[PDB]
Amino acid sequence: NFSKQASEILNEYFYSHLSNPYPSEEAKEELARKCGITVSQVSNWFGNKRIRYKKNIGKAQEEANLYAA
Amino acid sequence: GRQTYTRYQTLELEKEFHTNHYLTRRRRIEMAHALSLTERQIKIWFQNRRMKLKKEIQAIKELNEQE
DNA sequence: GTCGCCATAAATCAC
DNA sequence: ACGTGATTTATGGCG
Repeated sequence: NFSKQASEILNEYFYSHLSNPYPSEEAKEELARKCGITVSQVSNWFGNKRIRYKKNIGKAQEEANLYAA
Repeated sequence: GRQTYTRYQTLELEKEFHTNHYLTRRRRIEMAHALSLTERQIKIWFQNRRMKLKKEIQAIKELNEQE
């Protein structure tokens, strides 16, 4: 499990890029340095997030409200 | 949907990968018949395994620079 | 026409 | 049991 601040950064990025939740290699490199994690860890998070977030719409909507920045 | 490979199939593929990272058309035919996997499955398995190797070496390279 | 690399989806593992 | 991060099968684009 990642730090509360690393998960915070990742969700803020995801919910503000919902129309195209595919960060470029440079955006993944910048996210990793910010979170203190690896590019492959950022890659796995986005992959898991894109498929899972849409399984519970009500929960996705609550996170969009919460992670709104 | 995706079929998970048996402990025996994985082991045998892993043993051939160590000997050879790339397969010939002939060797791919041999393993397809022996393991009961299509030539397509054997092809994709080796491709994914090569990607796994590139990943693992990078992880170790990251740690070797961190020191 | 074939095969390898790449990023990604989807299922499943491991704790 | 189920959530999370990681890993294992499988696809399509393109050189």
